[PDB]
Amino acid sequence: IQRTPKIQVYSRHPAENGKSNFLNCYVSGFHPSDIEVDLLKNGERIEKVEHSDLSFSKDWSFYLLYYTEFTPTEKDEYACRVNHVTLSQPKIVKWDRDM
Amino acid sequence: VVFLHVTYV
Amino acid sequence: GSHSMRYFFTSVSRPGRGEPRFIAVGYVDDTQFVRFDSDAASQRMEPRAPWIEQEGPEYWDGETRKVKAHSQTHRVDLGTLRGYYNQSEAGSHTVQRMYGCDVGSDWRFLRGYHQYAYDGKDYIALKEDLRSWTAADMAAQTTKHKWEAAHVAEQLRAYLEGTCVEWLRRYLENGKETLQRTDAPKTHMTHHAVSDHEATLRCWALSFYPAEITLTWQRDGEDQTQDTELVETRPAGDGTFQKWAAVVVPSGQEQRYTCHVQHEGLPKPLTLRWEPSS
Ligand code: NA
Repeated sequence: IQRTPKIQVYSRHPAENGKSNFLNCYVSGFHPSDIEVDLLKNGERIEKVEHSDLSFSKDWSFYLLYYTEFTPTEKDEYACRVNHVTLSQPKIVKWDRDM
Repeated sequence: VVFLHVTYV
Repeated sequence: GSHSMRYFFTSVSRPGRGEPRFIAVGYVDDTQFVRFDSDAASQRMEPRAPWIEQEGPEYWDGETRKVKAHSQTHRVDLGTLRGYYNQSEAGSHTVQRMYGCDVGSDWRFLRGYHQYAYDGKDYIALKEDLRSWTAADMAAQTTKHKWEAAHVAEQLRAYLEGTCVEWLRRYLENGKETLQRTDAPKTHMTHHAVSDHEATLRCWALSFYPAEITLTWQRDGEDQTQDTELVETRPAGDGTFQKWAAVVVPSGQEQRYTCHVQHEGLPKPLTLRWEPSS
């Protein structure tokens, strides 16, 4: 009936401070398809975020990739914020370059 | 190419 | 190598106003090549890979007409299903449909499929014989009888074994520079001192295509599953995929552990070990 999203936040390339990259938030395993995904920089919503066209897996659960360009630094914090009907409050997953 | 004959359930 | 063509369709009803939200996507293997989005301005099937852009106006007109007919069928189905399940006209519901074909290394037909779901649950699916239907419940049984009467499985079998396969071979030929190129994983290992007497070793596989891959850890040449973490394969966003597998080990014992990578792009499996100087 209603499946909660699994979230991964990560960079397209291994991150190096000061080097141009792409921040990804991969949301998957959810049902129904309506979902709110925001990429955050220091807790503030990033404006230029694009996303993939909705598709789904064998078990019918949906998946989407949200992405934007970013340049990692020592001081900035990045994260992805997801809200879905299965969630009480928005779920925030911080970006860690080690994962 | 997509299928031509999708039918109602 | 072995290849597939698959189409995915999702319609979500909008009870407040207007027609359902409809999204269709086409794939060859793990590459998206076409899309249709009812919310997009063009109202046309759109290319998403450079090798499909060479198809002429007759191709795009035909794909647009068919995909719009899919959208209308799902709109009517959403109403039909609401009636079969005795549901109100106030809620949002979803229909999903996936179909496609697989070919082997010789590009000959291996298998076909056509599956339909209502509210994320199996509804009706074509069996592997391409002649009969699996109806999950009594509402789907009503559909199965209608489809048996309308020769639906015959028309699908003709498409899946013929048309689907013939166009897949054309796409594989036109997009050979990418569709037939394997991108072997670019691997490396990282070390993260996680607690007082332990460290996490993380084996990374990046920039690979197709998405299928196996990452496994061994300890002294035997499979290690305890204290391991494997993330689901994820898209890099440039058409390639990524995955990592980690193991928590006692510090000083890193050399007992080896990460093994298997992928279509690797003629021999890869083995990685943490070198103590790094
Ligand atoms: Na919520």
